[PDB]
Amino acid sequence: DILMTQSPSSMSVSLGDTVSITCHASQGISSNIGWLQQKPGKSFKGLIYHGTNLEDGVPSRFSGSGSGADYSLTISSLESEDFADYYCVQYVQFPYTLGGGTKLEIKRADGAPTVSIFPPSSEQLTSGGASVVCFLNNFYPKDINVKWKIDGSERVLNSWTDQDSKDSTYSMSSTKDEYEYTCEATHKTSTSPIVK
Amino acid sequence: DILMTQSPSSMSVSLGDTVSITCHASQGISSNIGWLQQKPGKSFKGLIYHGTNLEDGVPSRFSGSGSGADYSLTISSLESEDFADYYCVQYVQFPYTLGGGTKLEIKRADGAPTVSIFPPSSEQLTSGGASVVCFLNNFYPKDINVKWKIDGSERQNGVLNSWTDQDSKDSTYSMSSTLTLTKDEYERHNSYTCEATHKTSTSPIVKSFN
Amino acid sequence: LQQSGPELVKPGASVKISCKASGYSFTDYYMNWVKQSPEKSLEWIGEINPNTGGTTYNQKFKAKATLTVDKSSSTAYMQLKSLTSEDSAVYYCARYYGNLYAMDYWGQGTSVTVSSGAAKTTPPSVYPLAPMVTLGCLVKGYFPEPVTVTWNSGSLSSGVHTFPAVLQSDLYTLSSSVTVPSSTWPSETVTCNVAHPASSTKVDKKIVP
Amino acid sequence: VQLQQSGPELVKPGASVKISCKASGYSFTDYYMNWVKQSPEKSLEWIGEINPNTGGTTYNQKFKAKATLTVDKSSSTAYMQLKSLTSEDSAVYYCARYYGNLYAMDYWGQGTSVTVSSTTPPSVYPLAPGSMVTLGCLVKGYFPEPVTVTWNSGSLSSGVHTFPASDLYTLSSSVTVPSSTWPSETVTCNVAHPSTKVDKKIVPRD
Amino acid sequence: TNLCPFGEVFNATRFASVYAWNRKRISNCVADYSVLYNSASFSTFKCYGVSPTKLNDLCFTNVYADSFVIRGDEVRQIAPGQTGKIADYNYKLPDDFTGCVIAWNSNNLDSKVGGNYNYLYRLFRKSNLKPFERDISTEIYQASTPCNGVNCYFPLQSYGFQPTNGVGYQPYRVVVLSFEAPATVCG
Amino acid sequence: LCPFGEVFNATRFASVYAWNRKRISNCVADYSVLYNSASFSTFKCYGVSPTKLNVYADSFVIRGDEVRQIAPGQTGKIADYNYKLPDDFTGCVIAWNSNNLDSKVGGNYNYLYRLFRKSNLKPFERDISTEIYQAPCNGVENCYFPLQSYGFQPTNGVGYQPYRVVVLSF
Repeated sequence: DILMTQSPSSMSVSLGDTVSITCHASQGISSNIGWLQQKPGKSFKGLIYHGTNLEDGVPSRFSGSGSGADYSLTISSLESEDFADYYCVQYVQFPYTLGGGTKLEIKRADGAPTVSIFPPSSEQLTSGGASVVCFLNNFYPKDINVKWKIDGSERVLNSWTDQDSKDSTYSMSSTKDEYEYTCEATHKTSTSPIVK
Repeated sequence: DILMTQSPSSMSVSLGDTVSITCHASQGISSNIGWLQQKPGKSFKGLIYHGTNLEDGVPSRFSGSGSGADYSLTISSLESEDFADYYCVQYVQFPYTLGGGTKLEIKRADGAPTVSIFPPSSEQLTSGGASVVCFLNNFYPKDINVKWKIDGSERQNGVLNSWTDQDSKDSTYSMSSTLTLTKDEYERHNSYTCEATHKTSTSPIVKSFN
Repeated sequence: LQQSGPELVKPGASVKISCKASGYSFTDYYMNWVKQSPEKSLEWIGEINPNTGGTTYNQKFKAKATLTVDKSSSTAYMQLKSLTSEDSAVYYCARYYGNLYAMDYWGQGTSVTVSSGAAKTTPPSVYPLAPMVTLGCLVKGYFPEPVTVTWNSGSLSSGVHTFPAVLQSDLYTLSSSVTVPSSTWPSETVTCNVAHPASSTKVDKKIVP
Repeated sequence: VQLQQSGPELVKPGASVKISCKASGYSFTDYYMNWVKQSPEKSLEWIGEINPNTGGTTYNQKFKAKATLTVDKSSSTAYMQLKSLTSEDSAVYYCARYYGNLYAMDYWGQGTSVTVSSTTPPSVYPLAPGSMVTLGCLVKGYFPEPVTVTWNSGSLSSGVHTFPASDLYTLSSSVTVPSSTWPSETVTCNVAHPSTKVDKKIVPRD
Repeated sequence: TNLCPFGEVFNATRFASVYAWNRKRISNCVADYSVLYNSASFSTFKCYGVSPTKLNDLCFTNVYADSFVIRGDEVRQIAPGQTGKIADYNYKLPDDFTGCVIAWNSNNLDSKVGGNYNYLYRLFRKSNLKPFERDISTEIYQASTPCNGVNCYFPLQSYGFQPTNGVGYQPYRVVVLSFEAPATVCG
Repeated sequence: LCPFGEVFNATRFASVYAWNRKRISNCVADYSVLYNSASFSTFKCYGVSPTKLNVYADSFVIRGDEVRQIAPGQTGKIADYNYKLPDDFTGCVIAWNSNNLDSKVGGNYNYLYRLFRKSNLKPFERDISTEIYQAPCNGVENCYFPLQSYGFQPTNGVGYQPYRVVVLSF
């Protein structure tokens, strides 16, 4: 097989910018490389074929460059609908390697999670179970650590959301005989572990 | 009357920021100043009363400061739902005068108008009228000037412009300019030019047709 | 905080505006009224006190506005006398508690637009605008506002710029831009759809090169 | 021209499943049909390629024992059948449109969700706290997806964070509303499970 | 042409309790009212039937100056048509009032450490006061059994003025000017 | 060793209508040197893995937008009238851009392709007929020459530049 190593894994870019994603094959592929785009939650779209040639639609903002084993997809004056995923596929030889994948994100100026603690309900206990919820809303970026503390001792299912496109930030949620209570969180924003 | 002069008229701020709007009365009002906000498409809401006091159901990000005749509204770690208009009101004496107003917008980078030519339609002419449209889509900032040129000659009359109100999701502005004339005079000229001056280009490349 | 719906009235006419305060005791709160003009200015119409309350106006309006309240219906009215020139604006009812306080809750409910003296309801005259290419749809000479302008029955929504109307010679002018790829058009049909409730008009114009 | 694809299926391990992709809007006769697998682990893998003019297959040696990529020109469709279908290879599957050498896959289909892991009504519980208070709605122990969570009659939409889901599913939603809206006015979390419809009004622990 | 003695009303070292509000009659004097509403020292300045910048070019017979002290959250009550303990039981303005209500924060003069208890207000009464009425009753408030002068409460309550109080509990000085034969006060 | 140099590095290539065939036999081959040369744009193998394969060599010239047609089960002027691959093909298709060798100012017309034919070719058939196509012609130009020459200029777009193709059959 051919090896495609496209870089970077992800990057946070502002609007109106010009970005370039690189793609590097383990051998020359003589410009038989295509570029694909997938919007969030939606399907894929072919943008570039045979190195520098453009697909149907495909505004002038997009372009391709490179040769040998090094190639580049370029966007200039980045538009709103460009924060998505992009891939470099190769068709020079079976099997199609398709490369690893690059993500685009909006660069924001940090954030502060509105972490709220949530003791268990009564009906949950009547059924028998016991679960304590810890919501952490509207923070940036994705990397963050959360710990639980039962009477001081560090002891759970975590779920993340993607960028709420309005505020451009993330959010996370962390969840009887044993039950009969602390949410230690650590974020880049605070040197000290804000907790509820 | 008391005169409220709040500054600045507008400013472009990024998310997560901390901003302060100034407000200046013609005389000391001993902290009897209130603060108002209007979101796009939604009503007003009192935030601050008696200078420094915050109302029920209003986030901790807001605060007030000042004394005498100089006062300031302050926001810290700005969230998405704060891009709106703000006003300072005085209640020290009749009549209640309001400030001028400060607006907040998202700090974006520059842009390039998609300025188009758009020659007049056929049905418009069969009815009798003649109007040449010049669309200028997706540019930033508000400061832009547009002129029309009939084969080089500046024609101020006969121009109708319409502006768009919000950056919205696209985070950008847009404009439409129509040189609408009468048929008898439209059928006498060859060149038709839409010279748009913006900060981006020192010389304003134009769009024209014959 | 509900208010009367927007009305479009012609000069020489008196209009009355209602504001029903809900969620609190309407009886012991001053009710202010405020005008918002399009010069980025907010003028003060005035103030009324319910439950045995005198009214105090701004001198600019002491001759133009009349303020009333009804504790039983828990509402406050403001009537505008005569036609307010071509000066149509938006009007609000505020909620004052007293000195060393501010206006807390506001109603945007009512918009006031005064028609021109010589008026006739007219359906729009719509023309396509042919030269990522930008296409246009020009909606000229209609009355009154508003006139919905969509593309392919709401299909095309991204890259669409429907510009606000403008009052010229007592009629309205609107224009819309749609940015569709140079490969989609003229391959796929573009139809600007314009709706005018006043004349009960629905028109669709296809753009052809 | 934007294609179409088979609906999602809920299958058990060891089972064969067939997936459809119907070509309309172009000349189906002169386009290779590729298939692609995208998963949380090892995302965007290449299933393979077929020529519809003959039905010859050139699937890559990877797996290659679990998929068969037959096509039918007459109905203008391409099929992919998954045979092995282990528990771990649950993913979304795509059908692409290849034109030939010195070209790329241009048009893609919306995509099918396949779950091979081994009916349960939701357990809905309000989440009350102990200027802007956050409330919650916890949906524990339901099967299968999906559930729809709304607040009131869809009124409260701003400031809502509904997070994604032992062979059972766990879901939670947070809504941050001002201290004047709650507990002054009722907030009712509405949960629908396609034949369950439940309404939980949020009451403080006290 | 002897000037009006506004210094002795506004700059008095001690003010009266609201239940025993003071009245000074002003007569035979020329006034320059600008110096009051342009002094910028005031938090409230509400005029009724007259403009602050248009009150200097008019003549009245006499001017009554009623002065007292209240708490911040009670300044709203010094207006025509208002209710509450101050407006119902202490100081009540008529509906046809054609005067001005001037108020300013007085934390620096009437509060002290340990509390200033010299300022009192009436808490209970059998009925609402009439316009401009003064009540100096010291009768036990009857809330069925007679009180015999000893459900029986002291009618007046003292203000707890501490410098650390919030602004709504800080002291505010209030002056009510009422305007009313030949005219002797002019500008 | 196998004479792969004389096939891939031949100074002149044949027209697609008259594609050349070289038989390779009684030789040891190192196929690595091919897939590590990095000089090729297309390299599709069928029914065999090139990484593990360690013989007829058909060579010709076509234009870029016709390279897609050099595959089993394809249609079009090249596949129908010039060079046709069987469905059970078990070989490899190697192509590389030759604009620097087969184009010149004013056009290189030595390369021809068949434009018209009465019926499709069979797999691996060659047709060098030059009889006038009846769209009777009596051997004189509704009467057309069957072959048309390629206009290979270096300034041509990539879809019109010359591409050299080598088909290995086992």
